[PDB]
Amino acid sequence: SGAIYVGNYRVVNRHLATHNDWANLVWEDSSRDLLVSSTTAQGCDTIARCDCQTGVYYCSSRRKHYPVSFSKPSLIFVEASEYYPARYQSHLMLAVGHSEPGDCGGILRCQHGVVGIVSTGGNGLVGFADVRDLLWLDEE
Ligand SMILES: Cn1nc(C(=O)NCCc2cocn2)c2ccccc2c1=O
Ligand SMILES: [Zn+2]
Repeated sequence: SGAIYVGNYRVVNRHLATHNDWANLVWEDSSRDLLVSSTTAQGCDTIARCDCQTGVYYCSSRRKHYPVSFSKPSLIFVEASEYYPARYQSHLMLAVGHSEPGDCGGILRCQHGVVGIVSTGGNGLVGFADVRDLLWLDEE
């Protein structure tokens, strides 16, 4: 699990969104595994606006924060899971590292702020849904 809180927005994995998140929906994209909902309280996170390829992510199945190199966001084939059939997932960044399904929501960050959240895994690679192109998260 995990979320990003920026301004009056909550960013979560689409597959883990709650009924309140759907009732207060702002934007969602199934092909990205992302959902943003509105909040009453202001958040404290900053979204990175950069093209960094190194940062650190939180891995709950290890209780550890790992420094990693990751690929730029791309369209990649992802095998079927408990939440989606096999399909192409867009805006997905990959790194060599450990992850398990319950690690989804773990934040990847660079020196500029939040890069994305854990979304996929397999083949010894952890995939992260990019949020740096969602410029509207910084305003209203
Ligand atoms: C972070 N992580 N997640 C998943 C997963 O089930 N993601 C659900 C969301 C999803 C996106 O595209 C397909 N399913 C997974 C699946 C098998 C093996 C490892 C992992 C893993 O490390
Ligand atoms: Zn950066």
